[PDB]
Amino acid sequence: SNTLFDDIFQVSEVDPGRYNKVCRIEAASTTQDQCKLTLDINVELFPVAAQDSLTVTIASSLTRSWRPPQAGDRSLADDYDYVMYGTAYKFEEVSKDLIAVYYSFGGLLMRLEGNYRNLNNLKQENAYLLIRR
Amino acid sequence: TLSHLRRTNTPIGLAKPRQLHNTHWGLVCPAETPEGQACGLVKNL
Amino acid sequence: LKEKAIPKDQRATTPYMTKYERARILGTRALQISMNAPVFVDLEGETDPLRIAMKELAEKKIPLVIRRYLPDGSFEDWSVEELIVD
Amino acid sequence: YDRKVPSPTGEYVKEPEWVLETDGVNLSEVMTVPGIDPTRIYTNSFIDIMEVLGIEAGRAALYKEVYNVIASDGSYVNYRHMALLVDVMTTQGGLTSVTRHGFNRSNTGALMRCSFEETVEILFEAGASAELDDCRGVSENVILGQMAPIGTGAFDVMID
Amino acid sequence: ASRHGQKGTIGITYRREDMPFTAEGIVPDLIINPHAIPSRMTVAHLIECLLSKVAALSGNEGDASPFTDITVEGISKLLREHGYQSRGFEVMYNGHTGKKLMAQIFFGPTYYQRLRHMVDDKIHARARGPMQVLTRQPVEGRSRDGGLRFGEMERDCMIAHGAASFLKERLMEASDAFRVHICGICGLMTVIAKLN
Amino acid sequence: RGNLMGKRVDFSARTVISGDPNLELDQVGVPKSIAKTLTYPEVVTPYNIDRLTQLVRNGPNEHPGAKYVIRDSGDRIDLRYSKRAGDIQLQYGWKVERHIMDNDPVLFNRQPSLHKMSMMAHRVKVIPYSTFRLNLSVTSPYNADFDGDEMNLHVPQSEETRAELSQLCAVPLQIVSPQSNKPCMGIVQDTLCGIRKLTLRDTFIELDQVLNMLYWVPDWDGVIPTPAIIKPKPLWSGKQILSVAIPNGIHLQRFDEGTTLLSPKDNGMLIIDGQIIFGVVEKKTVGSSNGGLIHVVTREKGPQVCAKLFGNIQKVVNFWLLHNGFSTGIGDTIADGPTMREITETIAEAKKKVLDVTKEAQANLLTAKHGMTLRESFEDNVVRFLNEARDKAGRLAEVNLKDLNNVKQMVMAGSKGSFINIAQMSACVGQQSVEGKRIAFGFVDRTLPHFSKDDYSPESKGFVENSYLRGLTPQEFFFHAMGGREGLIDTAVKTAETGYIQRRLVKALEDIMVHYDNTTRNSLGNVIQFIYGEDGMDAAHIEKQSLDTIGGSDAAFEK
Amino acid sequence: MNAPDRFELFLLGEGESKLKIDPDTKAPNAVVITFEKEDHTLGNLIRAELLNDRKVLFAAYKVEHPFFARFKLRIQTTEGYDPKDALKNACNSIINKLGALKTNFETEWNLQTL
Amino acid sequence: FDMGGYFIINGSEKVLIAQERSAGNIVQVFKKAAPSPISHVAEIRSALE
Amino acid sequence: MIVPVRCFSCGKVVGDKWESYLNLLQEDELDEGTALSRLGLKRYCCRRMILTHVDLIEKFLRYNP
Amino acid sequence: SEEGPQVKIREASKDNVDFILSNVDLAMANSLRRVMIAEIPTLAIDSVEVETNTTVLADEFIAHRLGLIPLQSMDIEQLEYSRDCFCEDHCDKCSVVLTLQAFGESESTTNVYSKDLVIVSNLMGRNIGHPIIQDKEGNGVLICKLRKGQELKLTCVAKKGIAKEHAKWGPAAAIEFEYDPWNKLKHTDYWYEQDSAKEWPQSKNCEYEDPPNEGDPFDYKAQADTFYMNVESVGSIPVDQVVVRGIDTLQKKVASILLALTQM
Amino acid sequence: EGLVEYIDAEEEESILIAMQPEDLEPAELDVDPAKRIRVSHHATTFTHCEIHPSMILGVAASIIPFPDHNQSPRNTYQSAMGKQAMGVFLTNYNVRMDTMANILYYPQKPLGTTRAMEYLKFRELPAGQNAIVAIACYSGY
Amino acid sequence: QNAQRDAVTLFCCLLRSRLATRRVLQEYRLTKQAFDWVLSNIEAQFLRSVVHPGEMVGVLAAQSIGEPATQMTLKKVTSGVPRLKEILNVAKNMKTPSLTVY
RNA sequence: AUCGAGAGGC
Ligand SMILES: [Mg+2]
Ligand SMILES: [Zn+2]
Ligand SMILES: [Zn+2]
Ligand SMILES: [Zn+2]
Repeated sequence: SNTLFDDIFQVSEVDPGRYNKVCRIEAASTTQDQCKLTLDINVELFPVAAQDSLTVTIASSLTRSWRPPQAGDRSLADDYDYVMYGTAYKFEEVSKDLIAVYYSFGGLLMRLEGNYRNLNNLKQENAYLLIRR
Repeated sequence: TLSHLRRTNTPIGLAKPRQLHNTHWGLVCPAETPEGQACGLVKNL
Repeated sequence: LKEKAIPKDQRATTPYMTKYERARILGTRALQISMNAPVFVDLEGETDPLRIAMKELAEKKIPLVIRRYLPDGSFEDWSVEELIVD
Repeated sequence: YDRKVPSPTGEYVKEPEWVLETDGVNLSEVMTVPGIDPTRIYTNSFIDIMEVLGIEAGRAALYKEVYNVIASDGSYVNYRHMALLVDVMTTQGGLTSVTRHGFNRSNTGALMRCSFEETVEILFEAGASAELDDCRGVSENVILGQMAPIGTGAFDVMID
Repeated sequence: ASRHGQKGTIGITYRREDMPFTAEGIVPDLIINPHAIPSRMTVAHLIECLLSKVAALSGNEGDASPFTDITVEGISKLLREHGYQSRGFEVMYNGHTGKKLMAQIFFGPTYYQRLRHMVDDKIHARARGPMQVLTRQPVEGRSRDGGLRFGEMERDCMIAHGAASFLKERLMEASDAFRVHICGICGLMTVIAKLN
Repeated sequence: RGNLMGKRVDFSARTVISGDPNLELDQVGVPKSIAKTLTYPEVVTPYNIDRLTQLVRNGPNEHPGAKYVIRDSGDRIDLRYSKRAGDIQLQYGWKVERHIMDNDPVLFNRQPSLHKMSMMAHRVKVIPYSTFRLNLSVTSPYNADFDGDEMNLHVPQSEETRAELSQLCAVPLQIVSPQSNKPCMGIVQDTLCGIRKLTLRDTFIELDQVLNMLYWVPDWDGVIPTPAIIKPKPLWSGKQILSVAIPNGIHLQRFDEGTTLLSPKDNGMLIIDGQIIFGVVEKKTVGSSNGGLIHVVTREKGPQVCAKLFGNIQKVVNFWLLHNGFSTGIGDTIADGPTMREITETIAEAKKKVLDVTKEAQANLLTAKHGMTLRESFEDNVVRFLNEARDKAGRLAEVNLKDLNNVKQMVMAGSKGSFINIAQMSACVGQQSVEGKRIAFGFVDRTLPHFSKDDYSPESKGFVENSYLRGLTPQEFFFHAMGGREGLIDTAVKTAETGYIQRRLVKALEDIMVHYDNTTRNSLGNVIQFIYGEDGMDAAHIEKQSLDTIGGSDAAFEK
Repeated sequence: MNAPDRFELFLLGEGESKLKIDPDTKAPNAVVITFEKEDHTLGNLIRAELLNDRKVLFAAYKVEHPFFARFKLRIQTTEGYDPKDALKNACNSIINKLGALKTNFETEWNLQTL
Repeated sequence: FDMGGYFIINGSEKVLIAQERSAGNIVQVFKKAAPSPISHVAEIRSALE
Repeated sequence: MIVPVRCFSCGKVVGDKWESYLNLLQEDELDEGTALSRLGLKRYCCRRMILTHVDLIEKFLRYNP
Repeated sequence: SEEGPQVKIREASKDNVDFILSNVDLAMANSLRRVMIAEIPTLAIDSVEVETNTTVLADEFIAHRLGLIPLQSMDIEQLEYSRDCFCEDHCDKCSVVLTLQAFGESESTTNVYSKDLVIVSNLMGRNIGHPIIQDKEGNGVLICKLRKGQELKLTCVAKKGIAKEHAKWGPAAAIEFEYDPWNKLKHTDYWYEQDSAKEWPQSKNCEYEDPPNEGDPFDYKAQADTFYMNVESVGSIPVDQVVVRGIDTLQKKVASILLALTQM
Repeated sequence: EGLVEYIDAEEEESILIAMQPEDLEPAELDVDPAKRIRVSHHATTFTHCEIHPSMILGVAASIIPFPDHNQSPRNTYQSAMGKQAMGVFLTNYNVRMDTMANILYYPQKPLGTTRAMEYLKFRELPAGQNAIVAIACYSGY
Repeated sequence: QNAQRDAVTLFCCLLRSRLATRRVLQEYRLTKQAFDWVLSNIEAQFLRSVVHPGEMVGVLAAQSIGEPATQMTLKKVTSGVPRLKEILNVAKNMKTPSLTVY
């Protein structure tokens, strides 16, 4: 029920596409020049500028009918700025010992490549995305 | 009432008569005519 | 002609109940039941003759036999019991 | 025509070829001409194909022409329907049209005939030839107000 | 119908509170579907809304005569001079909720015509009404409490479905069923039959 | 053909139609008048006598009532005029002619009856007003329209007849038609335009609207789906909320042009177990299309679930639409000054090409290409030039159409509209034609008395460079009308010719039935086909799938 | 000819209870109230007020047919919270805000001249 | 605003509809069909005024 | 055939404004836009009731019976 | 003043009232205007008994025109719905009877206004049933026109009702209703050709709220709680009473729900 | 006075008609882009001029506003339907005893008028009303 | 039995191309139980997909052809309704006799 | 009853 991935990416290219409140962001890992990702981001809620540095995280938890946060009684599992929920729909074997995971947050897509997360990411409905400032 | 008083019949019976003809300019309304059967045979001045 | 019957072992017609013979069967039963005729199932609070016949079918309590006619005049009798529904 | 053909590798590739289109038809003579492929020549005058290549080639020419007329408007209809039509036109000796001259002079009972065209003349011909209607046709049973041998009445039901 | 072949019937009657409303409080007498516009290319209707809007505001007439030098640009210039959006759009709020409509709406006066085809003049329903004399079939027409024709075009459809019993029912019990007596030697209804 | 092959019938009804978004597919809105007028014979039984007594007491003047009682003797008892209409003692084995009530099966028809799908059984829903009401997605088989159309209704009178209506002729059974081996009903003009806007990646819904959308789905599980966005504000996506209408256990897989599994343009469709992953929903996905959602649900889940899915998706999308709004207006016919400048530049360059080819012909410098005269070559070149010009201006306009343009929106969703419509309304309506050629010389060597003789100009023979937006000139108006009259005639004639043709086909193949031995025979039993469709399948439940052996290199085949 | 008398929009008839209450299925602590002879004037206000009580989990309404003046309001509340009480609190708070509005408006109007 | 131009027969107002016909006493030439034994024709409808 | 009581759309009583309007055009020689503006008919839903009205009753009165 | 919704009146007149609502959620303002239109009760003619009619109009034409006439409805709360009163058909506590009788005496055209309506029934001392007359000349609405020799003699019975039953029973004059002129909420998507700013005109209400900064990000958690309204009345009820009675009618409508809840 | 002539179909074969009197003006650039594209006449041997081209239409089509903006079959359909619209067919309707008569309560003259209407007496005997029309998707009824 | 082998000949080709031994295990990853379930589903859907005797397929075909022709609408060959009437009514004197030579 | 005409949808 704990974290399944953690890394820091620096933004390379933001592209609004034909959209008005969503941009397709393309970034790569920092201090690790082999693993990159692509994501769809609501810029209206949490803006995203070029060459920013965003702390990315994936969790398996923290089925049941969602209920609004009643009060501060609910202890958040996040001091981040941006959180989404998605579902894994493809695990692409890029090459020998190089894998890619495909996520969709109700339409907003995510593509992540590299092979230092093999033991954690899974073909599981549960997937929480988290971005920090 | 006005339209009925300027109406022509053509009892010959076949699309060559039914078509709007060049000579109809200024003499017959181009668009006003019944639809379906007997279209283009019945015209208005 | 004379007794154009068919042995039950040598039958090649489709063992499945065609939608047409099913609708005819259900109609005839719902008709029988529209009139005060006996029902051969525990109607669990069902009143519509059609629902009664439809549930009489799943429990195969409908004692009727189809007579599938062949073009030469021959025919095959098929009890509702052995017929399949899918 | 930019026709497709198997490459020696096996993959299909487009191999354009020059084709001749006439403005007239005498199939018998043109078929026996050198320089052509007497196995690929084609005519839209399918009745000539019935005369030359037999009725069975006329079946395929008929289906191809109807396919063209339907798919011209971007429409599509499943094979079986057009096929049924073509076979009914063909299942006789040669070509039977969908008109009073064709199928309606068959032996298809008598009441079925009088329900399309030439009603009273067909009735009279039946009065003369002492015709006997089988009463198995659709329109025969409809005219008589009986349950016709249709999907629901294509059989009998009895007791177990 | 409008003046551009945009014929149409009423599907619903909405009271004014249930009607979408503009900030001026104005409300449509009529609501038509956009999907009737582009396939017919009846642009004159669109121009008519614009011109009639400008006229009602200005207290002048709409020179909708053909073969004129009236352009949509001049009309829009007048309309903007009168404080409305140039192309005829208007912010409209939902009637039930009161939350704004994301889409701004095309909205304006348009000449409409009430046609001679009204429902209660065309509604018809018959269950075992009067029969004809010669055929002993139902009579023709709603003014005589007649029956709808079950034509052969529909007999064909019933055949395609496979419903033999419904077909016979429509064709015998519902129209002109009858029972006759025939001789088993001469197959003709020349049999004299006393039932009493 | 008028008293035997067809006949006027009792228990018939007929009136105007109009659409109801809040009716299930197989339902039909029956006016209370017709329900009071049409009767069904119900024989009394211990299961119904309690309900039939109440019906008889309620009398024929108000619904649910009844009109006549039939005794075992066989005498009719008229409830309108009878002293004993109050103290009735129904006896077992009697018949009550009750009113048409809710959920009765009725045969529903629209002329012309070209299809088996034109006469479909419906569930009665008695409604107040005077119009017949039906779900929009049942229009396509009937080719109905709510512009004054009329529809007929027929009431079964026997139990097996009700059975045949409900189990063979029902609406959900005819969703997949044998003709064209594909569904004949789909999502239409309002739901179709709306569902796209709903399913845009840019479309985000807040809590309040989301819960109403959830409730609006009738067979709903009562489990709030987790929102797609959580941290800054709990947000849902149109895809997410719509997926509640999609039954679990469904997979739909379709790739458009340039469709990576990342799908940057959000095209294609990937729906995994009752939830959609990526893809903007439009006509290809949810239309009456081969291999669409309706095909999948009808084959996998069944007819009834597909029918309920119709209602659910309609209710959700219509609710969203009603609060989001959509209007067309005139603003969607204006291209900017630059675009119109390029368009008139295109028209002038085509005019110059025509002028040049004309003078070339005037100097007897044509290359007499084989098989055709010089005049034919000339006319074909000018017609080609002018059509290329029309399509170039149209594409010039369509490029400039913004993504908010409502005409472009209806085009994109596939609800209504085409490229040519945009081109004519905004760029150029094009060249008119009569009997194939351009506008002919009705007068002596001229088209109109405002032209010098022997003028083969673009506009002299019917080229309308003005757009419907810009406005046509008198001559252009006259030529346009001249052309459109030919179309009115073509319709008014092909209608009759096709009615005759259809009737002939029907009367020629009427007796062809797949017998029990899979032979396709006739009244005489003469074999037409030995296996129906040459494979013995029903035309329904037949889908387009690829054969992977054909095609591809022998190398890839081996690998 | 077939139109219903318009007073049927607000006049209950023949034992039409104003409110019917049904326990929801496949949902614990959930209940659906059929309001009779009401429209979007009432249901929207009740739902938007229920959406303010933090102990309310599910709050929505629907008008299944504009022909009829009636609607359904479904409420799901926290454990130990009868939804009828959440409805009561919502209604009473609405009435309190409305009275406050009336008093403030009367104040400003009597302050106003002309 | 009544415009006239109608009759009143047995109470019902009647209108005579203009009947169209090609004028007589004018000469016109018509080609003939491809399988026709004759090539061309010149016809005139001789009508006494 | 006579001045409607109130505007169909909004409901503002306009039937009490016919004769006044006709004087505002005749006595004061105003124009239709300003005559409608003077009578407090500011929304066009109201204006189109007075501007597009054809008072046919003046023809019906001429019939003596 | 009092905790909750705040009202600030911008302009007040006998005929309309332009004001501002603060600290109110939307659905309340919406339901308020809905009740202001439909569910507030007044008095207007709901039966017409005609005796002689020689006019160029049909009887139903005139009956319709009459029903639409504004009548004073201040003390309408002291009048009861005739459906609730115990009289045979109508009484003096449930109905007000007007009479109308005019004759074409003059050779000139004779007009028939609303001022010619005569209150016959017993008023029992309440401000009820007097036709509303805002005309500068003093006449009413032009009900009909009479030639010399035509007469019209009828009797109108006016009862209580709400605009749901028929639109004649409304103070229903248009109600202006705007919120968030700058669209800071992002509640509508603006259609444009070149610039949404220059092509869309600014509302008068753009003054009473301060503009947003192009550099400021989208305020996502903000909701709309500040509304601009303008309520206009035909005159059957003064404006202040239109909005107050709408408020009270809505509150009363909620009350019945509590009463049914206790009855359960 | 010999300023106007009666021209039938046969005679007009031998003349050259101008569409507008502006065609007779001498010519010797910067134009409104929104106006329709009018070709230069390219002819000079005129003998006539149309009184006004809109006079090619009938009594029904002369009601259609901006019929030069509509696909022609729509202009035909409206001509066929304007003969089914209700309104005051005659001011003496209260005297005539016709088998059927439908009369609009409150007819209104259109806000957009053809110049031809003045001679068709449409603004005096209208047949419809200036309804406030909104084009919108709203509950899909 | 030969008629049966002939009537299914095309389907079985797709079947084998789809259930190829290397395909079932490298492209698909079917377990044993999943494979037998695939078999059961195919046989069931097939046996359901057979035409039901009593089907009046003649009328169905005639409609299936006539109705799409009613929408048949408007480079040298006769097409549409004229060509269709040339086809059904066997037209000896066709308008556009052509001959395509390869 | 017969017949004529006009109109409605595709
Ligand atoms: Mg229609
Ligand atoms: Zn005998
Ligand atoms: Zn108004
Ligand atoms: Zn009383």
